Amino acid sequence: QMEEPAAHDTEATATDYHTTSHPGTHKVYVELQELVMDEKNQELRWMEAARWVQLEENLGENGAWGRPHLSHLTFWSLLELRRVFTKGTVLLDLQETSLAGVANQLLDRFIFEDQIRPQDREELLRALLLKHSHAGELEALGGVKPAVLTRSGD
Amino acid sequence: KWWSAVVEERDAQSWTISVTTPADAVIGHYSLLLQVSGRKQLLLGQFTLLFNPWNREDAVFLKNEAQRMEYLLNQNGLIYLGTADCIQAESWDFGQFEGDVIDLSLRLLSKDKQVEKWSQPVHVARVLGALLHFLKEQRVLPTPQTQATQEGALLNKRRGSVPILRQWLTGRGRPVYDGQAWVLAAVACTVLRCLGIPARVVTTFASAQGTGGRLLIDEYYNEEGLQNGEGQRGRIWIFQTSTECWMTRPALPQGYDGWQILHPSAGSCDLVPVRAVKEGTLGLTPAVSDLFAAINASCVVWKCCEDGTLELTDSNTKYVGNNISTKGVGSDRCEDITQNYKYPEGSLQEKEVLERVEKEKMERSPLYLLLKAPSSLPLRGDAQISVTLVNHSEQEKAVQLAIGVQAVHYNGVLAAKLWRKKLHLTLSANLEKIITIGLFFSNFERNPPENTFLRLTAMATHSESNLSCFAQEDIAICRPHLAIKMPEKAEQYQPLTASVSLQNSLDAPMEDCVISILGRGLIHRERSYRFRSVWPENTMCAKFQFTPTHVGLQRLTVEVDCNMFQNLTNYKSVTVVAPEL
Amino acid sequence: LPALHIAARNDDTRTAAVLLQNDPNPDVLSKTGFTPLHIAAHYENLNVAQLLLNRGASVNFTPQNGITPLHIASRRGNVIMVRLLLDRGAQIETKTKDELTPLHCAARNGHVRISEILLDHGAPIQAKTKNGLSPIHMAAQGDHLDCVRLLLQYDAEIDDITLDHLTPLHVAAHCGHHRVAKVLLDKGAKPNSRALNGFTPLHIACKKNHVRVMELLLKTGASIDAVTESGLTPLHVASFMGHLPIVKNLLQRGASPNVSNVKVETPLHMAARAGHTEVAKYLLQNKAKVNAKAKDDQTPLHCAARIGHTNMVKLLLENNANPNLATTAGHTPLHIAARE
Repeated sequence: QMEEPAAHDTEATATDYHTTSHPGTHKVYVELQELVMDEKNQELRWMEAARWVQLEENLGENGAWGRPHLSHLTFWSLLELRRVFTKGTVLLDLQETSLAGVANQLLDRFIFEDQIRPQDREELLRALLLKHSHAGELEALGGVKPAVLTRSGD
Repeated sequence: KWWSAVVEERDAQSWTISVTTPADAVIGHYSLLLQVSGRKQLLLGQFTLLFNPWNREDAVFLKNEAQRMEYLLNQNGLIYLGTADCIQAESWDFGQFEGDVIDLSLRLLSKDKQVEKWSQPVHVARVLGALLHFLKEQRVLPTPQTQATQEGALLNKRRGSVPILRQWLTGRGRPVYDGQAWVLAAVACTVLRCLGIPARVVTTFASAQGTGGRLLIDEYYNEEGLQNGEGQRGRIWIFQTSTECWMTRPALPQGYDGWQILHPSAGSCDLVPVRAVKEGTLGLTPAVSDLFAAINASCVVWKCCEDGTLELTDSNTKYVGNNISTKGVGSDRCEDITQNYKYPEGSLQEKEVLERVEKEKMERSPLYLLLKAPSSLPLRGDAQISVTLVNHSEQEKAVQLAIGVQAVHYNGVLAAKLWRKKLHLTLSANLEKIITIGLFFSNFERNPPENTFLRLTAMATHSESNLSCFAQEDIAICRPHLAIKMPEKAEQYQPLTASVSLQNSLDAPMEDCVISILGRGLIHRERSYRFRSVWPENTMCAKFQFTPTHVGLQRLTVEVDCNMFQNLTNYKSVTVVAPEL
Repeated sequence: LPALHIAARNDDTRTAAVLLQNDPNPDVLSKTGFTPLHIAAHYENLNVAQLLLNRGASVNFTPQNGITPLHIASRRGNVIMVRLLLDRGAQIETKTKDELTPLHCAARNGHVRISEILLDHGAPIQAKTKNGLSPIHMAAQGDHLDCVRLLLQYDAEIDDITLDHLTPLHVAAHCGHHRVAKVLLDKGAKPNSRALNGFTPLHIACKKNHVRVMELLLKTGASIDAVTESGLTPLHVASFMGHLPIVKNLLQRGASPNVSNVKVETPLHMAARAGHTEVAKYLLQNKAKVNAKAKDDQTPLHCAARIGHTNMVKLLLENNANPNLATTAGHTPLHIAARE
């Protein structure tokens, strides 16, 4: 057999990626999307839930945005963010123009760092390339329900 | 021809304006301002202006297109090292098309304070060469004298040019030691390839770097066959890198456009056209005489003795400055441009030019041997060499033969004493005699350094007559071959599995196998993997999986380190095509 | 129409566009007779080249010279024009007035990438121009090393001859290139190969005074002894041309001054026919019998008398060649000295 080896990290060449480019200051606008599935056909898709121009502004099931309000978060969320960010994977200064390349490099770094198993790469790659709708199409969909992916793809 | 702007297409809320540029303008960060008769002047944005080899009327103009893509648009180059008998290329990535490199180059330019003479490439090239030579003499640290093999994997690994540029400007990375001082030319070539000036990097084997103005070189040798003392003002280096740029010279007399060599001097730099170097016109530029003397000058060798009296010795003539080569266009192979630098030796024309330069400068063995040695010797291996001896005298003769082997740096610096052997022979009856002797690494006295080349010298002293014969040869060390298995064409956004195979030719088991893969447009930064021990009989074959992302022509490189050696590199190219619609 | 070619030279698209909108002529001849396509292939201006190739531009449109535009494109070296003209259709196997294929001029100029493309597109490696010269001969002339390497890697019969039987090693030694001699040596060659005259490559090295080729040929093991069809030796050629360091090395490395041709002549007899002084002193220093007889038993004084040059005589009398000696016909050095 052709033996698959183990990775190893040594950051002597980390110094060899530090640009000196002062980037500049910019405002941000945050948009959150998650996997769901519409009712007419059992097909998963990403749907947005809220935006963060100034304050958290959520999107209802009827498709209308509500009032801005202060941002309150939950404690279990902060625990899991600290745990997964302490041992997370970072990719800085990617040189891309399309999402597929970002996905492929993310998968290569996942396999490289033993984050996910190689046999799951195809299903998640199929997931990350579905169509991304917007606020105008929701009334065309007739309602959506949250869905979770499976190994068989059903 | 002059600055102009037309508003070609008009919309009720929009104009489309076509700005035009002059052929001779200063480069740098510009800013556009709009001033109507009423309002204050308004800033519209910023841009930068560079040279174009595509315009016919500009001074710096190249006719061929593929030469442009090779000398200006390419990023993945090769640099050839080793002896002229076996030359090994090493893959390099200039990375001239990063974001901050152009601004760095302009920041280097702005210490000149002569703005308008920035419109011409001659002055910019000369100033940038001078400043970069000063910066290399500033920020280059000498090598650590102590032996550190465990960190020798880190001292002499190179990743490219931009880290070296960053550490030279700021000093916030690894320094570049005296073992590899030849990068400077490549750095300058990178800067010109950033700026718009076409350029390439040539390598001259067996160059006489040192003092110039004289066409004679002295060398001192031991009684035993070594070099007493270390160093010299003018010595023959093993190789030397240089930079060529393509432009036209209006300030010179007519008939000298084209390639020029960039030569810094110990500060004022200058550039010289290659036809000027070949023809030999000394009074055309103060630097032509020394560089042309650096190519075709002859050496004499002296024999030191116990008394201190130096003796001339009869040796075979060796050549200087041969087999200059560079990277070919549209491929990954070497090409020699030496016919553009010298006439064929032994022509009427070369004798004429030699007589002319000598006329300009005038105003200012009863026995012998010869040596046959292989061009390459394997590491942890052995070889055979042969020395023949022919005498011309009716009487018999006694002779003492000495043989010396020692390592030497790439700039004539002595590195290590390795082996010596002395024996007595008696030649008779005017008959030739051949002596074949092996060379095993186990018989040596020391382990060679990381980057060195062995110099084998032979000295035959006649017992009766003090006139002695001498010969020398240089041998580079070759490493085992690294097989790369990969299909030729690949589709974008598709998985691709490459294979790398290595056979343990060495007589020792390998430990701490650490390899690393990288490539631009294939992997984001770098990777690394570890392995088990490899015994001297078995091999190791491995496979990696990636996916190409950027369409076109790429190449990837792998680099292996272990306990016997470090920084063993190899590369392989690939052409990736767009996916089918 | 004398300016349509100028528009091709400057790639003026709109002017030529109007000129072909009005006129229906896609090809006209200049005073030389070259079409606008020839200069479009020359200056690599491809917008007008595409415009011309869109209508009527015959790829096989040969003048009386027979120089195809493909020939010029291979001459100056433009790759993309070769690819475009081959995509639109091209007859590779054509002849000029001199029966030159594009591969011939490609091998002569040194453009290796166009040659690789051409051999990829089915160009025949073996060919014969008006003389019969192979492309490797011309590529060995212009000192193109890696192009020769490419033809050797793809396909080459090394020991090929032409109308004057010339291996590429022979033209390499006639043109003074030691690098192609090295590659042709280590890949494959025979030093014994002789031309129609019977000359060794050592003879060519002795003629054209190239030294590195001589050292490499003798390091290979080319024999010192060799017989021309006339009857001479390479030492005799070096003596007849007057090259001192070549004589020094060849006589150092093992040679015999005592050698006879089909007319019994030493290199001293054949050298004093021209009077090269330093080679004569160098041969005289080593063991050579100055008392000697030529074909008609002329002493070296007899051949030296016809020159009238003085110190060659004093060097020959230094080894006391007697003026008592005379030829078969009875003539003496005094007789020939009074004759001349």
